[PDB]
Amino acid sequence: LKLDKENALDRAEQAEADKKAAEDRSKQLEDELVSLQKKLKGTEDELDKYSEALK
Amino acid sequence: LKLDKENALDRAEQAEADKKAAEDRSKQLEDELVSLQKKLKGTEDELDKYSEALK
Amino acid sequence: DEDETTALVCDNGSGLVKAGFAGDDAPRAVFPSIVGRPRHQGVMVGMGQKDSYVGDEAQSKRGILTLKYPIEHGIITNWDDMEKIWHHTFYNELRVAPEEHPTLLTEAPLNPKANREKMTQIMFETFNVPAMYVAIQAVLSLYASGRTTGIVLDSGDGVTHNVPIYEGYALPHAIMRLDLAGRDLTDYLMKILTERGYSFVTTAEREIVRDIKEKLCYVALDFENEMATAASSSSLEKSYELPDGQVITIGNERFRCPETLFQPSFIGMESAGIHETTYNSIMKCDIDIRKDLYANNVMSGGTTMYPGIADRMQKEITALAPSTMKIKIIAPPERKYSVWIGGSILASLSTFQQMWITKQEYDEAGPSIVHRKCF
Amino acid sequence: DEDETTALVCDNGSGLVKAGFAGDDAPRAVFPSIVGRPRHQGVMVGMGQKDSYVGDEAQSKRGILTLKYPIEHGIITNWDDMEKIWHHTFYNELRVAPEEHPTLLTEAPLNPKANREKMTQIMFETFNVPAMYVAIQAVLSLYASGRTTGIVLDSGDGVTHNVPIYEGYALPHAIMRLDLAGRDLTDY
Amino acid sequence: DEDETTALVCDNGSGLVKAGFAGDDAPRAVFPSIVGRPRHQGVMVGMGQKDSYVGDEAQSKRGILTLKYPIEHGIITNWDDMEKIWHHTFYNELRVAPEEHPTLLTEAPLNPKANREKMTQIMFETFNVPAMYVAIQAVLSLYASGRTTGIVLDSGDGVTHNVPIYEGYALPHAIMRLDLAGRDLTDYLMKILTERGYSFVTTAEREIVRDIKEKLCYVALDFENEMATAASSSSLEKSYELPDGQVITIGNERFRCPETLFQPSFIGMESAGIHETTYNSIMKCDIDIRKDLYANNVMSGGTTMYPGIADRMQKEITALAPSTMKIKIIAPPERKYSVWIGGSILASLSTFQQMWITKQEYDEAGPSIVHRKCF
Ligand SMILES: Nc1ncnc2c1ncn2[C@@H]1O[C@H](COP(=O)(O)OP(=O)(O)O)[C@@H](O)[C@H]1O
Ligand SMILES: Nc1ncnc2c1ncn2[C@@H]1O[C@H](COP(=O)(O)OP(=O)(O)O)[C@@H](O)[C@H]1O
Repeated sequence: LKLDKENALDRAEQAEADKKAAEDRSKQLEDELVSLQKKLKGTEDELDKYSEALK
Repeated sequence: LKLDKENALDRAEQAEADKKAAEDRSKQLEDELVSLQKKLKGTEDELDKYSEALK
Repeated sequence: DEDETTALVCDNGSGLVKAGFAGDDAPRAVFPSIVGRPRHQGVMVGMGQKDSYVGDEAQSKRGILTLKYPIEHGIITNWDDMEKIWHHTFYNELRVAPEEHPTLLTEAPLNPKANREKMTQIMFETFNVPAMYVAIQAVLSLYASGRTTGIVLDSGDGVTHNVPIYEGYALPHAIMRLDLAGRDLTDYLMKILTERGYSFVTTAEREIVRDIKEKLCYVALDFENEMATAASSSSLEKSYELPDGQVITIGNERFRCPETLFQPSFIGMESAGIHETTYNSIMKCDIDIRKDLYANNVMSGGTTMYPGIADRMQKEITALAPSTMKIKIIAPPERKYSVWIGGSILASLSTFQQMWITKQEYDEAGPSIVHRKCF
Repeated sequence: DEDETTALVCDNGSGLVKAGFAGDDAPRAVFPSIVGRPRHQGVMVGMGQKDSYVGDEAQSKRGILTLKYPIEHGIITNWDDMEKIWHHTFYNELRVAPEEHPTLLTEAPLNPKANREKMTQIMFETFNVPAMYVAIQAVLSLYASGRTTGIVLDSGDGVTHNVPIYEGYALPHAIMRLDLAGRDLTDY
Repeated sequence: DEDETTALVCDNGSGLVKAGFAGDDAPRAVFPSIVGRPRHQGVMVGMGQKDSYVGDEAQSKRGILTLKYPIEHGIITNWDDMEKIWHHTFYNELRVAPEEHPTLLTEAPLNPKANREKMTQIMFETFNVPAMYVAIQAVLSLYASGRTTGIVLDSGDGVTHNVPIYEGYALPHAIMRLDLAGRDLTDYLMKILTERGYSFVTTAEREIVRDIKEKLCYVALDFENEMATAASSSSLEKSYELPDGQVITIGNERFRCPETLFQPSFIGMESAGIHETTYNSIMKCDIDIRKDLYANNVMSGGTTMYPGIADRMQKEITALAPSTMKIKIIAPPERKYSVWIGGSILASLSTFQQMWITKQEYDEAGPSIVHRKCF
């Protein structure tokens, strides 16, 4: 079993490292997605203000 | 060792399952982020067009 | 074991072949595209010993076998060996006889026509498949990747095709087919490892090197700085255990080989490299197309699996690209398996049930029928 | 979507089509006088993709389309594409079905007769419009400008008709039609 | 080696350069527009290997070189490589140079302004020519054809111009610039020969294909009839021996490539085709002009050498043209060499001796003078 444990383990640790990376990447993207959503809401509101200031 | 390839494998598979859910979220969040950022820039470009049209 | 006449799908490259049934999201089995033959007479009892070996059999006994790949730079030239591969693939591992199921095979947009004719002919005349359909690898890459628009870099074992697609349409004036592929990288790695004192010259050795490449090599985001470091310090070396217990390490060779994709002159090819080839596919397209292709650069096939290739390619295209434009590479986990997956998607689309050649139309027209019925 | 059976107005130039309803001060929407068609071989299956695109659709998907103008120097020659543009214009975007509204179209006074005759035929036979009226650009320009008297020099996309009107009357012997327009300025 | 005090003439495109001296009826030599560079690192001592190769040297050694072409669809952008090409052309092979002779260079009527400015500048500043004159290819095409009036179908290596002249005057609104020429036809043939099992990717391979095309291909008077037979039978195929010992045969591809001129859609080009562009150059001219241009359709440049092109272009225009009136194509042996010949005629005519920029006016005005003195 050492070979199976070692293969399962390299995968356990890499998969855990990768799931952490996936959770951290998806967390950072979610937080950045939100920052972009807020910044977009910002540009949409500023857009309406410029569009309205313009009309 | 006896159940460690299994513990490691279950960890690898659980981590891979979570990694994938989180990697799929990462892709979804990144695609939304990029599209959202493009919407941001779309509106930011419009803020300038309206700002310019306004000035 | 299936409860419906689902199509069987096989993505047969010059390297490896992936197979499963339509409707799945992955192949059920992977085999090398190899039929092996012994160059030595076995002496010991209980050593197997076959006249020929197919797929995984060729790899398992490869130490004394010549390993022939029936597909040459994307085209089947040895149809007998493909029959051995398809019988084994469909009948033994997928556990389905093609006689009761339609079959989908794939080829590159500029793949020589005889390939599509033999793929179709073999399945109809040797396996009696009720229907056939030769797919476009560019389509399958896009359907697996979630795109209709983008650059398809299918970087296969025999050829890198490189075709821009827009709104589901080919843009053929911008296809820049490149004769630099995964097979050349394996051959180059055998030669660079030789420079370090580990000579690989046989077919068994070729497979060992193929495995070394897949696990140890990368392109590097900055070749010259990575090279200078790797050539100066053991910190960038990585070991591999060879089948006979010897240990091989790779230093700047770890990237100098993969670098051939960016510098094809290393194998004697006249080319500007994969990133200029890719770029040639995005700028040649029309002024209102370019922006969508830049933002949707799609990887499929293998070699896309080097740790730094998605990021270096995005960087190189960005450097060549005009400002304002967004450059993005889609490099999904379905990497190397994407064309097969796209095949599954295509075979089962309701919009594609009229695209199948039946074993009626085939016999009335002959093998050339694939020319008018597929694409 | 309108609450009154007002007339419709559709200014079908060699460039763009301005359209909306009668009584307003602006077109409600502007469409190009374009029907677009793919000039490429489809690669993917199940992509939708039209045989032809109309108006703003033709420009939106233009990256792989050749874009044709049914109207040349002010005259319609491709009535089939005109009907496609009008159907889209009236039913999808302006939301006014001509069957329930009378329609006014526009043209130069020296625009060959087939233009006014074919436009009238299509609105009555393919759209079932209750009534029609093909108006002259010189008349239309003086009304828009608040005049009864003046020279209308319409430096539009197709053909320039240069037509003088006095006290509401045409002065046809003084019309100078010139084969120069915005489309040629673009080509230069 | 020459002692005739005359002007020198060169026609420089994306493929070839025709050159010789004014007053004769033919170029003395034709050189490739190529500066070749080695694409390999030499290992052995005594193997020669130049840093650069020029013209025919670059083409003759191409198997191991990358070949660069300085002209992009009619415009010289790599002036440094053209200076090398011109030095070789004049000093080494034609045995006559601009330092002792006035020189005439050609360009298309709508060619970007920088081209004529650099052609004028290089002859004055690196070759010390006593005088210069940048000529319009349309002018030269009709002089060499015995015309003052006609349509010039100047199908070159990178661009076809399609330009009418009437009584010696330009009719510029009727010019139909087309992005289809001999180099695009070569690229298309490389792709369809790939479809036949003979892939061509490298530039040396491009030159092999250009040789195949020039000797085996044709347009056909009746494409569909030749196509239906050629696509169905070996009786329409023609063999060519490749420089590696292989033999390639070409069937309907033999004419499908050349057909691109009539159907540009074959390479993804948005165009009505060469016969409609010819028709429009005639039709967009005034009605008392149209009849003379129909009767004087003049071929110049290359691609005019395809079997069926002089008969086909006349058929395609007469089929669109009104009856009674005679439609004629002029297609002399001076085909493809006629622009150079026209250059010789223009440079040597006594009626042209006041059109030359001397190295007096040039030195005081600079290269912008080309717009004051040439056109
Ligand atoms: N991690 C990796 N590193 C380097 N090369 C890889 C890696 N993974 C896959 N490749 C290479 O890509 C090729 C796989 O071919 P493939 O794409 O699967 O053909 P097909 O698309 O028809 O199924 C082989 O040469 C393989 O060695
Ligand atoms: N026998 C032939 N068959 C087909 N095409 C030809 C033939 N001869 C010449 N052409 C084409 O014309 C080109 C050379 O013609 P030319 O007009 O003199 O170029 P340029 O004006 O740039 O000097 C070649 O690249 C070739 O593609």
